[PDB]
Amino acid sequence: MASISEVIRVSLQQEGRAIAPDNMNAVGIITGNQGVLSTADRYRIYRTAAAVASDFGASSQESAFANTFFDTTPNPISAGGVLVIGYWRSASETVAATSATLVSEQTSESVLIPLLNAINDGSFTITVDGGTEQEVTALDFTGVSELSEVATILNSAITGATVSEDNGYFKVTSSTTGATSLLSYLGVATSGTDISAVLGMNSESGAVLTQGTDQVVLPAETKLEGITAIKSEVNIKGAMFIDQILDADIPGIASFAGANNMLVYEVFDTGYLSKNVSNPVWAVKLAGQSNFRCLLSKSGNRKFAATYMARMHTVLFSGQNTAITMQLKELSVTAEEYTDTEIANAKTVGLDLLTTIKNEQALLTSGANDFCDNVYNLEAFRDEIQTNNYNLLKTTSTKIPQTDPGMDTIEDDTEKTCEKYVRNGVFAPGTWTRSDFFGDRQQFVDAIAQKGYYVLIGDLADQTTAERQSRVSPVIQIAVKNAGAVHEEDIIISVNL
Amino acid sequence: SVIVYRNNQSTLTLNGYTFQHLYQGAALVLTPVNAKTARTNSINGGVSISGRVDGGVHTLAIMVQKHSPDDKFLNDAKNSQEPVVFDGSMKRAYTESGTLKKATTTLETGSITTQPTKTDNNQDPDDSRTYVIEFRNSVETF
Amino acid sequence: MRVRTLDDNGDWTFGRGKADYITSKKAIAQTVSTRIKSWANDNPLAMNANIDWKDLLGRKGTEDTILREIERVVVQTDGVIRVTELEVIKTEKRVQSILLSYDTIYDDSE
Amino acid sequence: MRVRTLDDNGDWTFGRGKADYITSKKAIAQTVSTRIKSWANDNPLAMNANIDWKDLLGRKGTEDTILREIERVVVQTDGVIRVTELEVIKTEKRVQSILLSYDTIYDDSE
Amino acid sequence: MSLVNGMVESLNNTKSETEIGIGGYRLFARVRETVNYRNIVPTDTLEDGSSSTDDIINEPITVSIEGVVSNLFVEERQYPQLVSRDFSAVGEITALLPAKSQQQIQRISQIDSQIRDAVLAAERAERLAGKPYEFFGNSGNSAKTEQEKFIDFMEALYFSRRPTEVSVNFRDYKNMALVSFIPVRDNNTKDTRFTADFQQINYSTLVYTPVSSPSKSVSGKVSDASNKGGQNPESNETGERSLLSSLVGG
Repeated sequence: MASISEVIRVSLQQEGRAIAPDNMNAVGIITGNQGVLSTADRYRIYRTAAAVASDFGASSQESAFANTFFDTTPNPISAGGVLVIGYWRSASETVAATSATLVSEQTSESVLIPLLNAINDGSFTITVDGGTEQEVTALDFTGVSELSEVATILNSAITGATVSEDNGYFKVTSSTTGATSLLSYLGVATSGTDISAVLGMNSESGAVLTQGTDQVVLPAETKLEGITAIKSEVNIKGAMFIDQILDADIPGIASFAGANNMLVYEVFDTGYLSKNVSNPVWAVKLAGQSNFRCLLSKSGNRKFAATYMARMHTVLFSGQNTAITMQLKELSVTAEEYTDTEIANAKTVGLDLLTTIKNEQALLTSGANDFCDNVYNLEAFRDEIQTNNYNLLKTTSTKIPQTDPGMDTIEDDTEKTCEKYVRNGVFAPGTWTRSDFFGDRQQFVDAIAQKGYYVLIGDLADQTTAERQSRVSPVIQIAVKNAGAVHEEDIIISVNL
Repeated sequence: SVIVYRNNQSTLTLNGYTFQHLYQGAALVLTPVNAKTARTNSINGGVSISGRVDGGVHTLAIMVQKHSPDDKFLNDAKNSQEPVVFDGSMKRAYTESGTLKKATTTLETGSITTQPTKTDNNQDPDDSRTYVIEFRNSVETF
Repeated sequence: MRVRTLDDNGDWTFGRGKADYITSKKAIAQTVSTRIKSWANDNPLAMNANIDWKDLLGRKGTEDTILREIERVVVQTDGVIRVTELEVIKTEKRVQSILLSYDTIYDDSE
Repeated sequence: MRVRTLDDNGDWTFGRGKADYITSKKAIAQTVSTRIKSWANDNPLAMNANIDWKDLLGRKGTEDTILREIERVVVQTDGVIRVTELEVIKTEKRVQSILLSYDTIYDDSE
Repeated sequence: MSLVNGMVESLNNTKSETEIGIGGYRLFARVRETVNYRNIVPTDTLEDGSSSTDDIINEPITVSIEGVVSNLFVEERQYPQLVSRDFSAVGEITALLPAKSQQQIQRISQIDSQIRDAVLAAERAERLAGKPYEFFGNSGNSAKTEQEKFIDFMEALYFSRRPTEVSVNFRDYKNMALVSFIPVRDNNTKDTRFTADFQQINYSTLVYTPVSSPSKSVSGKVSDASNKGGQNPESNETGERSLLSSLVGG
């Protein structure tokens, strides 16, 4: 039965496109439940509700938050973005004892097999549990068509351990758990053509050899500042916590939001609609923590943050004027009912509201703290100038010489980025209202008023010789003016009685 | 850069016959006849950039000696009963920063368009023939 | 044209029939004043009731279209003739206040 | 539109009448999935059944026309609206795998 | 008729900033752009000298747009075209409908799932009536170059035989019908130079309608009694089903 299938196959997409959080819209939800994300598995990346469910179950609140996330119609994955679930140790994680592992090099299966099929005899030296050195002197790899088969061969060869293949990796795990070192990286044997080096298991090769950890280990109970562990692994650009951040810890994370060039969204209930110092949200507003976005939900409905996050990080920063404001945009959560006094207080404190008008959502966002628009857009701009300068220092085969033409290169690239983000709707030309500048004030103000951005790079001869042999480029000063978006309208009728 | 040629005028080959006799002066002039990409401006402000299909068609102008075998070859091509197709290349050997290098300009699907203007002068003779071939596609590379 | 007057805060008025009705030149004033306030896809009985706000205050770069649509609503009102309207503050925080002036069909009797 | 479901390997299903039928949004999925697989001059009852494979995988330089014909088949399907498809690998040995994404008439109810 | 109507419905088409193109396909360049307001003024000297005016019959505006489409168009400054909302259930008014049992409800659910598959396409079409581009949609396939997209969209609009909305600067006319579409391809430029004449389909309401444009949820509800012609059911063959066995007795 020679099927049609061997000239065409038509199946369903299986892996979630396996992308990585590169763009700005790589948003996170931090759980604290040690169901599947334990330490050293601090994050998982998703682009659909169902996968989050299958790893989390439609019952666990984490899948619920994913459901209210992806349900926002212009959700992040529609503009080059991902969702990522983090994990902060809420209470006394118990990491089960592992067994020693040995992950081999990334082998393409198009080169490993042709090299293997010529190797008649086998040759391994492996050690498990530090036992007697084991030498494998016969592995008739001739009859092999895929890495699963060489995996089976190695499984039959290495006594005391199991061999598996997984996404082109060769994992080798000893049976015993706890102080179970696989001392060998598949060293050279006394006879037989060496398979070790070609596999990638070799010690000189880039093979991870995580030794069997000691028996069951207790990490202590961390603080919400454990978000740092997520941030130092994922390049999240917007995060939430399933569990509400305690008051005493809000400033810290708030500072964190600024210091890591990211956003953190956190919701508070009705009791925080004051402007006293003790009220943490106003403490954030006074501290200037513009990256710690505060949201308001009368019921306490935490999910309001996720959808809000899922509504913000949704702008493809490459088309024209794709920079969006926030107010009056459809979310994935039922609005709540607020009085006029409390909604005014929320406006004047910094919180944000998804309030009913008539069965119809109305998102009203504050400007007490800087508008989520402005903070998010400025973060995108810093990220994009960083990316463009990095791509310039990466692209060229030469070294980008420390000459004035080189600085003109770098300044032109920065100006190209600025022009993109003016075409992008974020910054628009206007009369620079602040009272500080970089160079010629006339030059500066004219450039802002006509192009919207200014990029001045100091010349080489204006830096110390300590900063000249440090191979560091001069200070690049760029100034921008936010576009003048509108949120309300106070139409005044001119009375003629 | 520092560019030192050899054999001042580039070596021209057509139909497996390499021009060993070029006039002094503008021996070879490869003029592209049409603009590469034509563009149009919209009312709103955008621009529509579009490559010309004529983007490659070049005219190679050749100044051969008034009766040297190169003139005989080009004249025989001119006098053929049916237009003859030329498919050759201009190769120039040169050194950059002291490294030997070659620049190749392949000429594809040409025919003699503008015939030479034959002049025999007394006071100051002009013993040149300028054959202008119009290759469909000329690609330089190096 | 008659129309029921609204009190200061803009709630309805019942009682004093034929007397809670605005007569003219003020009926036009009230009717323009709250024609501006009629979001478009609100009324199932008039889904293009007036200008679309949820799709104009929720998108960047609509000030010109806000103004054009306000002129559209005002001019297409039974009783007005001309308009004279522009923006007076520049989003003093982020709220812009526009000034709208129109010549009713009255005050043209010379 | 109903259509009999096919099991994993794609053979037919009998029994459970009115229940082996795919309801919707998956009926479109199945019907596109095996409209792609319908060689043209196969069916004597529809000789232009779908795109012609024996004359497109047997000739050099048809990738663009493979893609255009796949878009033709998919778009001309009862239940689809748009497509978004391109080639993801580059004949990893000599087999190229293309990625085809289409928006059914469902999931547009807002 | 009235002089007042002039300004009133002259502003009735306001151009949004997003600048819909030939219906959402703005990915070309407008080399030229004209509109033709015409009028029929009856010629001979009008009869009375007192009141025999009201004799300037109006005309269907035509809009001519000639432009060029290239493989690579870079648009200068225009806001994204966002998908219009499905505001169909704005007045949807249930809860007066009867109480009926389960799997009497769910039987209705299956019927609804059964004919939504056959109606929802045209429902979306009418929802997106003016603008065909986001109905047909971005082509989405990497094989088809940009001129592919322009030609197949234009053919879809032309075979669609549905009026589209066309924007000349300062106006987004609401019901333009594609009258003539001539794309030309010189042999000295790979682009396509196309001239498209549209003609407005202006149509007013003869009959008393209190509601201008209601939701789909009340559009039939406020409809006046529609009229269909007669027909002779006794003389039909295409459905001459016999009498149900449950009726012959009764």
